[PDB]
Amino acid sequence: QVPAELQAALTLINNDPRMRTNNAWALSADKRWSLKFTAELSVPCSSFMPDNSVWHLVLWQEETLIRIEVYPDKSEGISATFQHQNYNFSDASTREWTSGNPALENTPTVFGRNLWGLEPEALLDRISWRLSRLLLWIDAAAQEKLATTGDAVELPAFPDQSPFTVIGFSEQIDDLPFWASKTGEWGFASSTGLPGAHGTLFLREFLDNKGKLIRTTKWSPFMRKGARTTNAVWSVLPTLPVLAPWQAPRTWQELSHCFAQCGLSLPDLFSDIGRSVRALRKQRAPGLLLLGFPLENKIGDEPARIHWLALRLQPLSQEPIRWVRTQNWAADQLRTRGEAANDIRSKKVLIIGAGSLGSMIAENLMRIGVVSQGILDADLLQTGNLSRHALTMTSVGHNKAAALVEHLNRILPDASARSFSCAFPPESEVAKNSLRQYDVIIDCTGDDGVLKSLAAFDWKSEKIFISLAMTWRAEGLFAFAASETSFPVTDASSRFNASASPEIDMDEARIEGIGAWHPVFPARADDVQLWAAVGTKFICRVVSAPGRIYEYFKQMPDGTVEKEPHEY
Amino acid sequence: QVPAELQAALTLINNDPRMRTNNAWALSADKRWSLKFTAELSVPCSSFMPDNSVWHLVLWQEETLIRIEVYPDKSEGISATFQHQNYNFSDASTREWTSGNPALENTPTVFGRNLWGLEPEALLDRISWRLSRLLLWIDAAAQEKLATTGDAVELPAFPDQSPFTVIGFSEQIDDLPFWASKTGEWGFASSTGLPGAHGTLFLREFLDNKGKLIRTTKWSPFMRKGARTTNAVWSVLPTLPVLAPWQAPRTWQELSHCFAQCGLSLPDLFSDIGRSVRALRKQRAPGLLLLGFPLENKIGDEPARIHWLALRLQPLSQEPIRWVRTQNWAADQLRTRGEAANDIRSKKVLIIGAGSLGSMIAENLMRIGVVSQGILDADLLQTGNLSRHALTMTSVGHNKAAALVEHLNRILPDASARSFSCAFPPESEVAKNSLRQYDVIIDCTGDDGVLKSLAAFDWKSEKIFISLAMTWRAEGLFAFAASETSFPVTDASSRFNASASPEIDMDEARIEGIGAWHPVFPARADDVQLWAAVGTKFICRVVSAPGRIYEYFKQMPDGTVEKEPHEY
Amino acid sequence: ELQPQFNEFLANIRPTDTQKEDWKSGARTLRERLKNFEPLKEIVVSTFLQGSIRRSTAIRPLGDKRPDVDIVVVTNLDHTRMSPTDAMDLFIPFLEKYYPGKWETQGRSFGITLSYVELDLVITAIPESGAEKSHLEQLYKSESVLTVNSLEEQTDWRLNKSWTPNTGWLSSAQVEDAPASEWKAHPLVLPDREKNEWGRTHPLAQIRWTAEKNRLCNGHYINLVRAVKWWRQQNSEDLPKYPKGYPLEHLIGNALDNGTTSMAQGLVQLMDTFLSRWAAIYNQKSKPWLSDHGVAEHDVMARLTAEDFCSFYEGIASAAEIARNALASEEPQESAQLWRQLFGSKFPLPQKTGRFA
Amino acid sequence: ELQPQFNEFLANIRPTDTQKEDWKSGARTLRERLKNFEPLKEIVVSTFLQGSIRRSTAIRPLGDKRPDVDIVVVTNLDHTRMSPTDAMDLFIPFLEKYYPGKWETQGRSFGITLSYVELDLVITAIPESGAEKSHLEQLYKSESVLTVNSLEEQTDWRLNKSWTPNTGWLSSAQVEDAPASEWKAHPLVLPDREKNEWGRTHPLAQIRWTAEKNRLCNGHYINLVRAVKWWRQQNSEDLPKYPKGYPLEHLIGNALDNGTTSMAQGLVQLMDTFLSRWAAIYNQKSKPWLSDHGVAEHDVMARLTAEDFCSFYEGIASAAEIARNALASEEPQESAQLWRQLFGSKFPLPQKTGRFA
Ligand SMILES: Nc1ncnc2c1ncn2[C@@H]1O[C@H](COP(=O)(O)OP(=O)(O)OP(=O)(O)O)[C@@H](O)[C@H]1O
Ligand SMILES: Nc1ncnc2c1ncn2[C@@H]1O[C@H](COP(=O)(O)OP(=O)(O)OP(=O)(O)O)[C@@H](O)[C@H]1O
Ligand SMILES: Nc1ncnc2c1ncn2[C@@H]1O[C@H](COP(=O)(O)OP(=O)(O)O)[C@@H](O)[C@H]1O
Ligand SMILES: Nc1ncnc2c1ncn2[C@@H]1O[C@H](COP(=O)(O)OP(=O)(O)O)[C@@H](O)[C@H]1O
Ligand SMILES: *OP(=O)(O)OC[C@H]1O[C@@H](n2cnc3c(N)ncnc32)[C@H](O)[C@@H]1O
Ligand SMILES: *OP(=O)(O)OC[C@H]1O[C@@H](n2cnc3c(N)ncnc32)[C@H](O)[C@@H]1O
Ligand SMILES: [Mg+2]
Ligand SMILES: [Mg+2]
Ligand SMILES: [Mg+2]
Ligand SMILES: [Mg+2]
Repeated sequence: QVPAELQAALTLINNDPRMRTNNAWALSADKRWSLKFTAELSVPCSSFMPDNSVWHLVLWQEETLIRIEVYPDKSEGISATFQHQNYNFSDASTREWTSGNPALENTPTVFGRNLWGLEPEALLDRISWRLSRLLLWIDAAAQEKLATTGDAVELPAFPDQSPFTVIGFSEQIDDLPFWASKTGEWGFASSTGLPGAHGTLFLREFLDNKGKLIRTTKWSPFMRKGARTTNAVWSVLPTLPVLAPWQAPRTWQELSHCFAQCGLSLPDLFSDIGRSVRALRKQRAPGLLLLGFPLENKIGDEPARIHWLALRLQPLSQEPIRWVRTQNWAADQLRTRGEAANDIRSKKVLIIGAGSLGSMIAENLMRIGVVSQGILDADLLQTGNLSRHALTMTSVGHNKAAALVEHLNRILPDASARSFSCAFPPESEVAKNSLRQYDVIIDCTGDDGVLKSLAAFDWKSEKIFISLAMTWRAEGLFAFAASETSFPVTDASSRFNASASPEIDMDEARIEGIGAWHPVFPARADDVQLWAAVGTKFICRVVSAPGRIYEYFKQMPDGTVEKEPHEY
Repeated sequence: QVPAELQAALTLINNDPRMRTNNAWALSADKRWSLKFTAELSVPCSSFMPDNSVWHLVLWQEETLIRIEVYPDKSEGISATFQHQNYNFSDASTREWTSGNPALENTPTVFGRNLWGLEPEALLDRISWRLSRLLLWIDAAAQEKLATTGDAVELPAFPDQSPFTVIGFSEQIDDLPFWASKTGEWGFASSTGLPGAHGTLFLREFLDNKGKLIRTTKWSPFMRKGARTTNAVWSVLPTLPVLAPWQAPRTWQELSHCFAQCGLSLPDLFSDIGRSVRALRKQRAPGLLLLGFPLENKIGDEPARIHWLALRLQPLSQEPIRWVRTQNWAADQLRTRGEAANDIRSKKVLIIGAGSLGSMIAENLMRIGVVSQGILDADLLQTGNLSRHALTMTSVGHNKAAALVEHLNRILPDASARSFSCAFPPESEVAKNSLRQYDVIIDCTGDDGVLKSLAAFDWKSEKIFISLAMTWRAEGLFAFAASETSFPVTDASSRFNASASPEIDMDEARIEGIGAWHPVFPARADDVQLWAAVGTKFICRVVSAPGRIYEYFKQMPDGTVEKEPHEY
Repeated sequence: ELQPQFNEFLANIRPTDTQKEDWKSGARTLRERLKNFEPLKEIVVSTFLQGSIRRSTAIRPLGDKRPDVDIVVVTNLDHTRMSPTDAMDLFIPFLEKYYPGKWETQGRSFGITLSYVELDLVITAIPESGAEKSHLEQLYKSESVLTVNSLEEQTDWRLNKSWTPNTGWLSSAQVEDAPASEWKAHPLVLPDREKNEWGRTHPLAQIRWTAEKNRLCNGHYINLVRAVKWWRQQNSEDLPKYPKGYPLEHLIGNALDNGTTSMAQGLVQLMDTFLSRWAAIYNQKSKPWLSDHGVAEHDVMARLTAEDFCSFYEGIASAAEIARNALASEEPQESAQLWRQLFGSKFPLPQKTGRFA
Repeated sequence: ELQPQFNEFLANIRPTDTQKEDWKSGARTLRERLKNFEPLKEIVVSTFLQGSIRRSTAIRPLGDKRPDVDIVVVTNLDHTRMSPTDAMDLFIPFLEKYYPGKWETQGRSFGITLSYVELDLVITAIPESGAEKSHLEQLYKSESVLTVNSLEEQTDWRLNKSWTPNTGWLSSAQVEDAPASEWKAHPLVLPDREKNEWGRTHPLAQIRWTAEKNRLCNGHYINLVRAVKWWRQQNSEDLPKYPKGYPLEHLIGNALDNGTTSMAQGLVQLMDTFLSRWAAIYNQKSKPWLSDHGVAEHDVMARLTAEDFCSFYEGIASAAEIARNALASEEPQESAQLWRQLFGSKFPLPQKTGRFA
């Protein structure tokens, strides 16, 4: 029997002035309840959308969530794909509806803020909400006002895109003129697979018709070490290849139609590619096709960057086109979820001590934007240190600095880290000159000899010195910062001694292991991570406003952190 | 010319009643100043140490540090190696002193606390300190009282030990009886190399004379997947093979002498090994020799564990023996630098959500002792997420849970983590039964549907539920905890709404990238790490004292953390 | 007859959801903990929820007062040998272990303080022997007895050991009640106020009768009981201390007639029938005699004084006058105000935070 | 002659180490910043340290007062055309940029406030032209002039452009001073108090003469100057406001004789010679005339009144009596107390924290 909620929904549809329905509810084999209903328009109709449009309301349940979706009718429904909507494709199945469900949840500019409101929880209220949003969406689509000034330019939905394979590239603003004069030209391109990843590739270099380098892409040292295979063909187009109104071409014929609309010819391009492949004996066969076009970030703005789309590579066939997802791995497109200020992201940073605190600080700095880092250490990594450290068992037996540098270079595609295996101060003059090229010097060793050697070293220019250290049992943190040609050691030592810190007791000091004599200082991983985060924030604040700064931090049993500053 | 400081040192040596000197200072080619001087004893002399012992005071400088060391004379100096001293070996060189420098810095029990004091900074004061400590050390060595009750049993110094190769093993207290009845028996053993590490091996299984398994060592899933090669021979000995007083055998003859003192015969063992190798066609040749012995942790206590030493594998030769360092990787010997309480280290923990906060919390928990963990997630990792996450680019394109589980299993040799690729709640009943085997359930998803599904799930027993979430711009943290059969969702939602939290503004919400529509929530890596550490501490405190607990945390611009609790 | 306003009033006088999840989860957790306790593993047979919470006849306490939740633990002890004090003393270690500093013994019961509700548990025993005890225990271990949902939620609930909760995707066979030959003549024994002797109780028949009466009255009996209780709360100054609780519900149930169409009509009929039936008792200055649903040899109004009944009768007469004039009034606002005169202000007149991880 | 107690007193009256590193680092940083500034790149020729700090004749200020550190910036401007005010005004943007809210102009100088010390800088110019200016600039850019170490640390320091700091592993050729024909007859021009005219100064000869006098007196001249300054500080009530500073040091240097063996003998000889030389001037109520080491046409005691000199003479006579009776005394404690009468309480009578990473 038809349940009461569906009867109430039927009454709701019947009552609405701009909606009519005659068919009743029907349960499917997949436990989906569907109802056929017609909708009207209050705005002059367009060619793409008729006035009386037939839709199907479908409700189902997956695990504990109830899905409410309106799908176009296969016979008397809309056939084109608009913005904020999935691809409207009709398949050969018992389904009476298509797959072009409008994305009602998205709120365009035309959608009023008060009209949008919020989504209810009860099924009937949710149904009413969805139906009102559907009416708004259909009138907006009729007006061709779904995308207006100020909205983001979302890419059209592509049919049958593999959810595993990804292609990466790097295009910046300054690269726009270089391609601007090459509209209508085609060439070859090479790619490399990401080591250890699953189904990911990235572009490396661009060639021309006869196979000559025109541009090379800069990557991280981890990515730069790889085999380059030329298996792509690139061609620059005037605009985005999209069919009216926002439909992505599904067959080769539609792509050729869009090419003809732009003013180019796909078969001529294919013939030229074949001829050039015959000419060059080294070239075997391209496997991918790349289409480049200028793209904007908002509607009403002007293009500033080139976007590339990839398809698995004839023009006259009706076969479906295989599409592959592409991502821009440019520096400004990597940390859109939060990044540090430009004042610290443009500095070269040197860190002395690749132990517990230093490794975590370096990892955080690499993840927040600072990419030019150097590490100074001359010790070896052991299994015990991994109790409080940022590396794993695959780095045991290596120099700490080198392993940390490799790990940092494996983080993001714009990393550039260097390692020094010597101990401060270096003996060779060349190493001293290399060290004197950094702007910020950070000390995370906890050793007084390093502090004296820093004061005994000739830096030949003004530098920013930061010293960070923890107390006994990791109950507190000393942070000191200065901006001078030479490091002040007496003032730092006086500030360290003046602060109230716990006394060292040998009872809590456990021996490193059986058959050993020297003890170790007690510290858990969470305390070190806490202090590393606090120190990173301190470094950012110091770089923003340089000067003579000293601060002491103390952790409390309830989980709070208190701060004692010093007035100069 | 002899500088003034050295003349003052000469006067100091001459003035001391228990010290005499006639030779003056001498500068060497390696820029080392040396002086020959004799020392006396106030205690009856022993056979190993004479009363009038000749030493050489040597001073040099490496980079910015001045090294002060006293070395025994090659002709009329001490020849045996005691405790708190390097190996006394005389080489064929122009050096007039040996390499058996006493470790004066170490403080034995005989060394008075007031007498030890502290080390000065001036060269002359440091010289006086070193000489007084040398006198104390020599009289203590004469009395054979260097090691007394309460001191740690430090292993003797081994000549020519490679500083790169390491052998790992796992021996616990409960394994002591099993070897106790096998004193005087020998057999074969197999080892495996650590993947990605440099010069590290670890033992896997133990066999007998005819090649039958007697014991297998349990490791992490990462370590368990490896090739086992039988290339070692083991033999159990009654005591530690050390020569009087604390000298490690350097040649094979000394090792045979120690074996004879124990009551065994090295040549017989070698002949038996050769005969058995001939008998078994599969065996090619052992390459290492392992010696096992009961060992104590403090002098005066009784043995509780078996320690193994390794040497590169004749008994009558005078050739030097090659030694290899060994480490015990038992669970109680891995986190001697700080660990969590036993109440949380014995619990099975399930975490829902392998995103930003969950991965960091899981890593911290694995590093602090909690080894039985399960991860529930069904999403894929992308390049952008690495801005705030615990993994790298080598995990892109994988399921989040599986990659996190692999990373956790690569941390310490006692890890045991499982992964579930389904989404809560699971469909299969077997998965539900597997999930119902955990004690602590942690939610780090930030989704309300998960909270409702948790309340809709039948756990069939009392569980500890923890929910952790961050606020807009990562300015605050909600922590909720309860101990019930079912998860209270209404109370948690009321507590979340009652707390003062920042309002969501779309201005700060940046778009995920070009060609996209949905925005992302702003959060930097350091904030997430801070909140992860705070949440780990909160979890530990909750496990210690279960109950209905809610807390809200807020970060301040100065770098402090404030807490608002709720009274029930 | 101003039905939506009455529905809003009923929604306003019902207990909140936070308390609801609190009592449900607390009952389940207590059951699990009692089952897992080794010293009382064999002793404890069942633990089930009773009272106004189970019968959906409870109102929201004014202020921050915690609602009272009634639970019963059925054991297998022999009351002919053990005193009530010993049986109640057997449970002290369990409370000291699982509920430290939150439990208090008073009268015949134990009281536990939760976050939002207060539990009241009573230790009971089975007075039968042999196969009868086995059948009774099998009934007491059924899903019909071990359900935490109120009568309002489960409109298909029946007192049968072969009954299962009927759940549908949006909205099978309706098993009927068990014959009275299996449960009616078998009560339970419970301690008295002074814990000196064992008396008789039988709550399952009370729940079954409440469900049947609500079914025959088209789901209006419980709401009318709630409304009368709220009216008693509002006019407390002019009303006596007793009756209150179960005796008041028994009086309401006796007064009502099968076939209630709407709330106002039911209220008027209730008050008129109450006035008609007990007029002779009122003019003689006495009290009525009503038999309990479970035990037929007991009087519910046994501790009620005659003067209390007389005062309650006078108050009911005044309320009946007000309701009679309210129902006839055709103006909606005037009728609503007339209803608000008795029920009070709660009678009407015609946010999710952002969490990221 | 109680030498160790005098050494302890000298150690107690010297400036602390924190201040020392402060002034050294500040001078170096200021030099680098001045060099890197584009608007004054060609104008600035040199920046060097002078005063009592360079000559090792400074004492510790009582309280938390910041010591005064004197610096000189030598430029290539022409004083015949530019007024002093313009030259001093050319440096305002640099101070506003690098030292915001920490600089103040007073008299002829600029004062900068650091963490522990206070810098006092004066703008000077070279009055020569041609190859003479080139030679002078080459001398002013040498390591002898651009050193931040005091005279006490560098006992081998000489005024020569071919001089290098001699550093040994524990303890080569000793270059001597330059001939007077190259530096003596070439002074510098500096602003006056009112910044209305340029006067003449020559500090390098002052430093050289101080070094030579200390060398001939076996390293006792500077310590005696410090002791006399401390004595002036202690007996401030019975002493006039002037002389103080460089004029007092000049008087001390004139009074002393070459070949000082010990501190007490030197003090007694100093006071006796001072009394002997200026007795005739004292009884005539006048002041002495002393020529500056650099400029021979200037009088150091030009702003000193006669009454100030008379009062200073009387105080010196009393101190000479005390010192004379102190030196003869053979009892160590009595002699130490006699010395403590003048110098004060500071004359004696016969921790590293744990940091982990
Ligand atoms: N006088 C009585 N006669 C019969 N049964 C009673 C009587 N008093 C109580 N009971 C039974 O004991 C249970 C608990 O009694 P209680 O006094 O707590 O009543 P209640 O209806 O739960 O009260 P309230 O409405 O104040 O929450 C009742 O539900 C009923 O089954
Ligand atoms: N009256 C003067 N005659 C000659 N040179 C002078 C005179 N006053 C000052 N100077 C010079 O100027 C420099 C700075 O003068 P200032 O008054 O600061 O003396 P000072 O010795 O540094 O003082 P203080 O002992 O108080 O620190 C002196 O070192 C000296 O070279
Ligand atoms: N908490 C309870 N649970 C179950 N039944 C109860 C409860 N309290 C009272 N009763 C029942 O209600 C009846 C009235 O009890 P009450 O008025 O207290 O009489 P008495 O004082 O003799 O116990 C009793 O017969 C008893 O069986
Ligand atoms: N800060 C200084 N640096 C260098 N020389 C100075 C300084 N202050 C004063 N002098 C020198 O000391 C002498 C005395 O100066 P002063 O008594 O102020 O005379 P006037 O008031 O005429 O300038 C001057 O000739 C001047 O050259
Ligand atoms: O901060 P964030 O969005 O990265 O955290 C969300 C994480 O939680 C996982 N998640 C969310 N909802 C579920 C369900 N229902 N089941 C399993 N995992 C879930 C996301 O995959 C993400 O890791
Ligand atoms: O907390 P921790 O002991 O691990 O931190 C010490 C780290 O600092 C490095 N260190 C210490 N001293 C020096 C010098 N002089 N030069 C280079 N590195 C130094 C340790 O190696 C360790 O990583
Ligand atoms: Mg009750
Ligand atoms: Mg009660
Ligand atoms: Mg001065
Ligand atoms: Mg001055």
